Amino acid sequence: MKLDIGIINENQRVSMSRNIESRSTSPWNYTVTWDPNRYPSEVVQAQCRNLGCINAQGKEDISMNSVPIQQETLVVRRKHQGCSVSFQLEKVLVTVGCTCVTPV
Amino acid sequence: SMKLDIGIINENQRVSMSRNIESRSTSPWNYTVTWDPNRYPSEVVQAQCRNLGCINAQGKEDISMNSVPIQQETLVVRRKHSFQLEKVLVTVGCTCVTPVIHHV
Amino acid sequence: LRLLDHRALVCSQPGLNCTVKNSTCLDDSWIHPRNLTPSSPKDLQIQLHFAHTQQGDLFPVAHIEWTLQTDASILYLEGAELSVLQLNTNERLCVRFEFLSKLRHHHRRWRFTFSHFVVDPDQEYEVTVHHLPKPIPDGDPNHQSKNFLVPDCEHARMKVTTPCMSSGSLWDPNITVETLEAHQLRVSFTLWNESTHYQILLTSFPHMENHSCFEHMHHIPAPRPEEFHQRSNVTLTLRNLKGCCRHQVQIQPFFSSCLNDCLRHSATVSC
Ligand SMILES: *[C@@H]1O[C@H](CO)[C@@H](O[C@@H]2O[C@H](CO)[C@@H](O)[C@H](O)[C@H]2NC(C)=O)[C@H](O)[C@H]1NC(C)=O
Ligand SMILES: *[C@@H]1O[C@H](CO)[C@@H](O)[C@H](O)[C@H]1NC(C)=O
Ligand SMILES: *[C@@H]1O[C@H](CO)[C@@H](O)[C@H](O)[C@H]1NC(C)=O
Ligand SMILES: *[C@@H]1O[C@H](CO)[C@@H](O)[C@H](O)[C@H]1NC(C)=O
Ligand SMILES: *[C@@H]1O[C@H](CO)[C@@H](O)[C@H](O)[C@H]1NC(C)=O
Ligand SMILES: *[C@H]1O[C@H](CO)[C@@H](O)[C@H](O)[C@H]1NC(C)=O
Ligand SMILES: [Ca+2]
Repeated sequence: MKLDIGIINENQRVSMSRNIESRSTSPWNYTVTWDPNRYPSEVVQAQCRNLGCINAQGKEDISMNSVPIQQETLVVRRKHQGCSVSFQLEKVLVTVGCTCVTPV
Repeated sequence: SMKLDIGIINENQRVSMSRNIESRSTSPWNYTVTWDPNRYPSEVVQAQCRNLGCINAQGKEDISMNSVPIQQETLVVRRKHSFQLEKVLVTVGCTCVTPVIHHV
Repeated sequence: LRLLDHRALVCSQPGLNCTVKNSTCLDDSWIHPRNLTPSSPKDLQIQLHFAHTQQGDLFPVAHIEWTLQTDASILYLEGAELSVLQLNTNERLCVRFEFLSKLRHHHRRWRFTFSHFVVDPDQEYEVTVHHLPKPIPDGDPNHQSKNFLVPDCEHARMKVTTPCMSSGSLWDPNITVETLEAHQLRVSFTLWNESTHYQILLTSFPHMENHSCFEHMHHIPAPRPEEFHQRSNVTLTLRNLKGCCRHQVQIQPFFSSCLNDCLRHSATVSC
């Protein structure tokens, strides 16, 4: 069970990212979670700023909710218990942002 | 290179996204399952914005608002005909953002 | 997040020989960790510079200078790995410094810079420069992060950068709204050098109120290369209503970069 240290991206974005964190009706902020034992160290996580979305007036519309959008990703976690160092894979759920939804 | 283990840390993890988020959003989207046998996770889902604007509670598309997607660089292990992981750029979902306006 | 050129780069300096070796953010020090690690960097600092490619185009480049801490553990340092992390998209971009020659003294300050990371215009990034080898499991950090914020495409010198020229703040449409005939308005504005459509959104509100009496949208087909930069004129018939005096007409472009999210321009008339 050997993992090649080599990695490559055919996925270079070549588009424009956008500062929609605060322009969203369901705004959120980012947090850089850091673990020296996993790769990559830094994984950015977002949390919803409010419980409800935000109207055009700026007031919080309680009637519709601010909710998290999650993404599955892999990180390699290294365990070192003992003299031996050994790392396995790990599915972690990064919260990417928030969207506005009608409750049911 | 690098020593793998049984791994699959917290594989048994359930997403906490309010079910049917893609539909109940003010900025709904479509999920595209693209399938590959030799990428893990083997199933690749990518989201597509449905409407350029955002949907009011009434259900009619508001154009004074932009509906814009959220992208993540993510990690997957590509299998070989030998295990190596590599970066894939997934679009996860959509949010409703108030456009930016310039007055004169 | 990318490095404008694939040109080779210099990190050597009077007293030090090293070279810059592209690196996934994984290191042979993170796995197979050495016994004696070096001390964190100090005085990490990130400014905003703009560099040209070999072609004409120029991008905002992130300029990372940090200096080396002054203590005994310098002997054992053997490089530094830089990592730029874009918060939005969880995109990390690493390079890595590698010292061919070790250094045994601190006689004067060991300063390092690296400005070859191209950066997006409204973006916030977290640059962080680990020192090599990396800490053994359960050891001291030895790195140093610092949040970095790039100003929007209204920055005096920013707006003139390629990524802001495309979908550019350089395109201003002299916007003319003439009251004209009652119940009729003629709008003119100049247009961009891209054959992508536009959209005028005339909404009229009761004066002193944010409800709209009348709202009309007008599609404008994608301009032919000959029509680029030449004002376009649209006459729209307004609602025959009293108190429906206040008029907002905004123009939304759909340039390839940023398609749909482009900024819009609202001119408003009051009676
Ligand atoms: C998922 O996404 C696309 C984007 O809205 C939808 O496919 C479009 O269907 C609409 C309605 O006719 C058309 O405007 C487009 O021509 C279709 N796609 C494209 C870009 O060619 C679709 O509605 C969604 N899922 C489905 C199949 O219902
Ligand atoms: C790097 O270091 C030494 C001493 O600084 C220098 O003399 C030499 O030219 C360099 N090594 C080579 C050959 O790349
Ligand atoms: C990075 O390094 C690899 C191996 O040295 C090289 O093949 C590749 O061209 C480099 N990436 C680029 C294009 O900067
Ligand atoms: C530390 O390094 C020395 C020399 O490589 C080695 O002999 C020793 O076993 C190492 N200590 C550990 C962590 O086992
Ligand atoms: C449109 O003209 C050129 C050629 O397409 C383009 O590079 C430039 O960004 C636009 N003009 C201006 C004034 O920016
Ligand atoms: C719009 O008509 C205006 C004012 O009447 C005139 O200046 C301009 O030539 C027209 N634009 C075009 C090319 O139709
Ligand atoms: Ca930001």
